[PDB]
Amino acid sequence: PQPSPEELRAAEAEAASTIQRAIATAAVLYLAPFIVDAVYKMF
Amino acid sequence: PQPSPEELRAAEAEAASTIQRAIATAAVLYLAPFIVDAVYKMF
Amino acid sequence: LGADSKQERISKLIEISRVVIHYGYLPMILYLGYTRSEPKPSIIRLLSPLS
Amino acid sequence: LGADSKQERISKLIEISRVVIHYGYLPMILYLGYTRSEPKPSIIRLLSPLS
Amino acid sequence: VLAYAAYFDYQRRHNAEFRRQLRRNERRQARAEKDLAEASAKAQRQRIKQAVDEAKEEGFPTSAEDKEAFFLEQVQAGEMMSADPSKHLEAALCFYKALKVYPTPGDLINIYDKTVSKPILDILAEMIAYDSSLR
Amino acid sequence: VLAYAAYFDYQRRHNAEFRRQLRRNERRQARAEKDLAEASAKAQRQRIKQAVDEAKEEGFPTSAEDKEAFFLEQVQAGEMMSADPSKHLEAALCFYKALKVYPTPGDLINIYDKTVSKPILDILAEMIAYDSSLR
Amino acid sequence: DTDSEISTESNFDPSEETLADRLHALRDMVPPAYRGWIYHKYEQTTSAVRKALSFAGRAAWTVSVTALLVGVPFSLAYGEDQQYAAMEQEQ
Amino acid sequence: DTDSEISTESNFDPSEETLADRLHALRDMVPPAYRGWIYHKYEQTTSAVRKALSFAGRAAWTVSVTALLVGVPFSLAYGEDQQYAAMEQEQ
Amino acid sequence: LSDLYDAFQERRQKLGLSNPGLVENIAKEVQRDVLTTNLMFSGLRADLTKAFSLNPLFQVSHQFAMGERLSPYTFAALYGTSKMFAQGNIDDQGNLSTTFNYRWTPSFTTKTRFQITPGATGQDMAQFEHEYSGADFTATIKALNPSFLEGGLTGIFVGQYLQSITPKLSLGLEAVWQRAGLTQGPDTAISYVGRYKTENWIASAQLQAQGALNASYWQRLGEKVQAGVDMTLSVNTKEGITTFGAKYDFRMSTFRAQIDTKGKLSCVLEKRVAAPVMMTFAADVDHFTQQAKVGVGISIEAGGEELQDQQPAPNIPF
Amino acid sequence: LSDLYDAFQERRQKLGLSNPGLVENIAKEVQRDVLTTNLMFSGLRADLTKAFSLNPLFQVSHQFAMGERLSPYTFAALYGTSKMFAQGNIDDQGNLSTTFNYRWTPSFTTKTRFQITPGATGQDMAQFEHEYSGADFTATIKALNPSFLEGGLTGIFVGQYLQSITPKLSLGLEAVWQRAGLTQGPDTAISYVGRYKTENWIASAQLQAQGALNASYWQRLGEKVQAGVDMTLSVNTKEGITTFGAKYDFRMSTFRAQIDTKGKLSCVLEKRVAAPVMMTFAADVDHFTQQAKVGVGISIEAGGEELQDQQPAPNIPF
Amino acid sequence: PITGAYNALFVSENASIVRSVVAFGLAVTFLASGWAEAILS
Amino acid sequence: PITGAYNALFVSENASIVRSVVAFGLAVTFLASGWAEAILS
Ligand SMILES: C[C@@H]1CC[C@@]2(OC1)O[C@H]1C[C@H]3[C@@H]4CC=C5C[C@@H](OCCC(CO)CO)CC[C@]5(C)[C@H]4CC[C@]3(C)[C@H]1[C@@H]2C
Ligand SMILES: C[C@@H]1CC[C@@]2(OC1)O[C@H]1C[C@H]3[C@@H]4CC=C5C[C@@H](OCCC(CO)CO)CC[C@]5(C)[C@H]4CC[C@]3(C)[C@H]1[C@@H]2C
Ligand SMILES: C[C@@H]1CC[C@@]2(OC1)O[C@H]1C[C@H]3[C@@H]4CC=C5C[C@@H](OCCC(CO)CO)CC[C@]5(C)[C@H]4CC[C@]3(C)[C@H]1[C@@H]2C
Ligand SMILES: C[C@@H]1CC[C@@]2(OC1)O[C@H]1C[C@H]3[C@@H]4CC=C5C[C@@H](OCCC(CO)CO)CC[C@]5(C)[C@H]4CC[C@]3(C)[C@H]1[C@@H]2C
Ligand SMILES: C[C@@H]1CC[C@@]2(OC1)O[C@H]1C[C@H]3[C@@H]4CC=C5C[C@@H](OCCC(CO)CO)CC[C@]5(C)[C@H]4CC[C@]3(C)[C@H]1[C@@H]2C
Repeated sequence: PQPSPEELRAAEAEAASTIQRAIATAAVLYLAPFIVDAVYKMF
Repeated sequence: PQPSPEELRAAEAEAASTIQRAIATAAVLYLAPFIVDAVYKMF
Repeated sequence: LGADSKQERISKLIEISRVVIHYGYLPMILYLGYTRSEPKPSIIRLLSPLS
Repeated sequence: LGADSKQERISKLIEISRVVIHYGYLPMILYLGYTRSEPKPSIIRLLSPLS
Repeated sequence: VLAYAAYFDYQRRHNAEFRRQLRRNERRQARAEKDLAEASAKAQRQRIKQAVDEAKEEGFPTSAEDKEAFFLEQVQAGEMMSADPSKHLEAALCFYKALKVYPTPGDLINIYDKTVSKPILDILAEMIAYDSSLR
Repeated sequence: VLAYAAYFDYQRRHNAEFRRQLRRNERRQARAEKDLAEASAKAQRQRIKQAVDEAKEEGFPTSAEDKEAFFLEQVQAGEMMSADPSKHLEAALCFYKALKVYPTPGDLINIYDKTVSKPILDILAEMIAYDSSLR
Repeated sequence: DTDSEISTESNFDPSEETLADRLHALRDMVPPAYRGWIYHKYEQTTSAVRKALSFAGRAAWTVSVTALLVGVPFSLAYGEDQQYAAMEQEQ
Repeated sequence: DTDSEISTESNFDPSEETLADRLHALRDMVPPAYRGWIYHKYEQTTSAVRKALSFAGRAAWTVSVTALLVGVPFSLAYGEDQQYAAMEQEQ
Repeated sequence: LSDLYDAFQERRQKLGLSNPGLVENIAKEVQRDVLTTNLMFSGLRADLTKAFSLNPLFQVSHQFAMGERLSPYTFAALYGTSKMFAQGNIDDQGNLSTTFNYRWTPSFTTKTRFQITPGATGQDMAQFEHEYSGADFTATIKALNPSFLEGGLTGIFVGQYLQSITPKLSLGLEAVWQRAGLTQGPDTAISYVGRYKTENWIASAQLQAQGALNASYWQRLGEKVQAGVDMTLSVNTKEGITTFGAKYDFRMSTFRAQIDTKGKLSCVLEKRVAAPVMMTFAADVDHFTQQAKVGVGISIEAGGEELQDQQPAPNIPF
Repeated sequence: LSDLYDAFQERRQKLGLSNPGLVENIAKEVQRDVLTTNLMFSGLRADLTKAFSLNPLFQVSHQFAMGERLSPYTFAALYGTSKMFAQGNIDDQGNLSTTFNYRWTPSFTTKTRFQITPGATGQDMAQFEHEYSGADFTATIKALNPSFLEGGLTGIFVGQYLQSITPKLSLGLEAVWQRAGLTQGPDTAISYVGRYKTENWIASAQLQAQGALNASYWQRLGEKVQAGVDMTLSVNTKEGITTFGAKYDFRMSTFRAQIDTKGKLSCVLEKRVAAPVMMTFAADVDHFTQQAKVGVGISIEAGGEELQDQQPAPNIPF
Repeated sequence: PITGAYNALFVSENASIVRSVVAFGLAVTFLASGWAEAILS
Repeated sequence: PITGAYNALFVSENASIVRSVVAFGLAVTFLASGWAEAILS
């Protein structure tokens, strides 16, 4: 069936939040090698 | 439709007569080369 | 002309002959070859494709 | 948001752009090659498969 | 051309008689185009009517085996003709011949309505309307 | 063995009690074989009856689009099951489900009678006889 | 087709015409009978040319595939034969 | 199953038996319950063996086609490569 | 009396005629040696042949195939001798085709063929054939499924005759008799054939009384190239097809190509990629539908090494 | 501020990382260099390629084909330069596929693709792609049929990121955003990928949040042989397939073969029968159905003689 | 001219017979005239 | 033994997953163990 407008607004917010969490992970990846460097220097 | 018995007898006779005429031609073929030889000797 | 019982028996003969040829014809050819070939191949080699 | 007349005009632009690319894209590539190749091939040879 | 077009436009804009002469010719042509369309439809309608009449003269099989074979042949013929846009009339006749032989034409019509193209259905629909004997 | 067979044959031919003992055992076995056959048919009949009952619990679609999709799916399922001799019961159920959804079951039965194999038709025929609600 | 009916368009004006109307007037310049008959021939001419191009294209494909399908195996078979002739001649 | 019903076969004779009946009597020697149960296992055993032969045959075909389909092009490609290695080594 | 028979035979011998061969071969040079019809196939094919002897001939063959109407597997074995030849081939489905030819006399041959189909019913057939090969003629009679079980002669019967008229011209005759069921009348058909043969070219024709006509022409184009053309006409509707083709004999490969009036093009390339291996590539292009069928195959013979000393037995009745 | 940016960049440079390449290539060594999936075909195929220059690259190509989902004819032409690359190919039916990549910066690339379908309606598409290639990472964004005509963003959008963690380990991310129609809610999917790369072997994986998993392993078996194995799992039902294959690099031919858990076997043989001609034979055997698809093809390049002096332009953005 | 030839060559009940026969006529001439040996070899 | 393995290997909802995973396990070992280099080259 066709969705209601508030359900659409709920989906639109959820989807945006998912991609925002993805870009947050991407930023971690861009910063990840320096973290891995520390591990070799921790021992 | 299915054939009548006299029509079958007519077909059986016709078919036999055809093959008998064939064997008559075959006999001519077996005898044919001597006829062709005469033609070369007719001139 | 022909007796119905005779036709049944004759038809049975064809069926029996059919079964024998179906099963026995190929083994017969191999037997003729295997026993008459020059030289005689090994039983394993007799039906090996390329070994 | 967007005017219906504007959407009609914009959609028409896509249709026109679609037609141009359909007919003009391949001749454009040959023109770039034919005019910029080193050396310049013959017009007959320019599309000959193997001659 | 532009000088003539400007004079033509000026005359058309300011001279009502110039428009009237042109409009009369335009109106006359509009009439001819309508009359031409009507003549073509009536002639086409006659071919559709003729096709049903032609099928009546050829007759239909009466035996179940011949009816089934004829039905399948007409369906096969209809599908084969349906691929040719010049045979829409011929395709509808084959569907009509099969439909007339099928025991439940109403059920077969629903199949044709879904499997047969509308241009053939349009001819076939008129064939059905012309053959008031179709059950 | 031959000596025993000759004695067995001699006893069977000349001793009526020897035949009676054997015949009683033979008659007893004939009874058991009939009883075994009857039990299998009734159990099979229950599965056929069960299959129609199972279809009733699952229900059938009501909308035309769902009915058409379900009909095609059941026909497709029936044909797919018809290839497996172990699914004759399952194939008949699919043909039964489609037949129950088809608007003119009588016409579809004539199609099944020609397109479906008799072993499935035999089960399907009993399914039809069990489902007295089939039109 | 009555003079009184046509008389309804008694008045006209150059400024009253819309840009689309002035552009549409350009098509009105051509006689409708001639333009309709010319357009018909245009359709017939375009269809005939397209049929010709399809036939010419279909023909070139047929000859092209024929030469490849027959010439390719042949050129290799004939070519390979020539090598044996060359090697045998060196003996 | 009544002694009076079975008593109907009161009299029998060796000569009265037909050749077919005497031959059929041979099958009667085997107990029907056992022979019926043995025949059932015979059917199950013959079906299982035929399934095994079909599987073994289908397997041999699969391995045979696999070795040919992969080994044949490979043997030629590998073989042709070896010729170039031989000709190059002669330099 | 022998007096006339001897004089007749002597007068016959002085004409210098020769045996024209089987009727079915009057077009062999075209229908099999030039046209691709007998070699075309689709999909993959592989023949593993093991030869165990050459005199007597004895070989075992495994054919693997995956394509249109090709059986996944076929086992074949054959045995041959100067006086006899027996062959059998069986499909994975048990369809068994057999052949048995025996020479009762160097001029007389009996040919027996069988085709057995198991539980699934495909009609099984029996074909008995008798051939005579005189010094200047050939006679043949066939009996396919001959039966008298119904109290009357049934089955299919064929009579064939071919006569050499001159050292180059051959004329023949064909007669058919059929009766699928005693309840229906027998059907008979006659066909006339002829051939003119020379060293460089051969022309043949086969005219059915029904109206169908098959004619072919073959000509040698040098030591390595030969080509032929075949025309077939049918009047069952009126239909006719003409096929033109050529064959090339290179040292290590044979190339065949043909085209016909129906727009079909086909080629077959057989190449000896190795001493025991022969490759085959076949392609058929239908220009009216633009569809092509590709066939790739291989043949392997591995028994030659021991077999080198021997020599094939002569005149095996293949 | 640049003070930190410079220090950050310097600290970044000292790690010795390198560009890991496009996300779609983390399995290239397996999915294209070893497995046959990208080379399999059926029927006949013939490519007639004419090269007119190497710098700038310019070549015209004619493809003839007759087989399953193969267009009877396809004309293709392409032009390339160190800064740009334009390609177009058109089917006999007018279906036109195009590509246009331009280097705005050596580290930035724009990729445009079109697919036009004439009077018959097959959806026509437009794909815009932007790629960035840093010293140690790659970023990518795609927009397929992007439209705002309905007053809201529509079409398909893809974001891709791949980061080199160590000189051998690469980790990445994938994000999808979709909205086929404004009347329905947008759908988004994320996929995680990673790769560990060494000189002798490379292992990669692609895990969808939906549950599907694609993993592959590649290893070199000497100078002329390499093989790899690919596993794919789906949980849409639970399904999985594992493919094992190897590739041989002879002097004049390359042979590829693979087998998978579904019983399929396929092989591809490419052989340089001549300097301009390359043959291809492809066969796919489905052991569960015993059916085989055969493909035979040829490629011809005839422009080299004049072209010998020149040299291909470097880093053409293919 | 063509009307009297095209009808019997492309739009008649025997068009296939004539086309097959005509094709045969050319092939035989092409072979017998020696052109094939000068062309195919 | 086999009953606890065959069920999870040939007659389960995930039989295809296990079969694909197991096949992958062998292939990787076959490559990494060096046997492939000793066999395929
Ligand atoms: C188990 C089943 C039977 C066997 C089989 O699997 C299935 O096993 C494979 C082994 C293959 C052969 C191995 C090596 C060669 C030598 C090569 O090189 C010639 C070079 C030339 C130089 O002058 C002469 O020496 C020619 C081909 C040949 C014979 C192969 C043929 C195909 C064969 C027989 C395959 C066959 C299908
Ligand atoms: C059953 C049907 C009967 C017709 C037919 O089968 C079908 O039977 C053949 C009879 C043939 C002709 C017979 C003789 C000659 C003389 C010869 O002369 C060469 C020179 C030579 C003698 O002078 C000295 O070298 C040229 C050819 C020609 C005309 C034949 C043409 C083909 C014909 C018509 C054949 C045709 C196919
Ligand atoms: C997104 C998902 C994350 C996991 C994954 O992608 C998917 O990402 C990779 C991480 C890899 C491991 C990382 C490091 C090592 C150490 C190395 O040690 C060799 C000796 C060397 C260092 O001491 C000195 O020469 C052996 C291999 C191993 C264990 C890898 C195994 C494969 C793994 C698990 C790969 C796996 C496919
Ligand atoms: C029944 C059908 C009717 C049509 C047809 O048969 C079939 O009728 C046949 C007549 C044939 C020609 C007869 C003679 C020659 C002369 C020869 O040249 C060397 C002659 C030599 C004399 O000394 C030096 O001049 C070359 C061949 C050629 C032209 C024949 C070609 C094929 C033709 C046209 C045949 C054609 C197909
Ligand atoms: C996630 C899935 C679970 C199952 C699985 O991954 C996928 O888990 C992995 C463990 C791997 C083994 C690890 C180490 C070795 C030792 C090496 O020998 C040289 C060692 C050297 C030390 O100095 C000299 O001894 C040869 C290869 C081998 C046996 C691997 C084979 C593949 C295995 C079994 C993989 C298997 C497929």
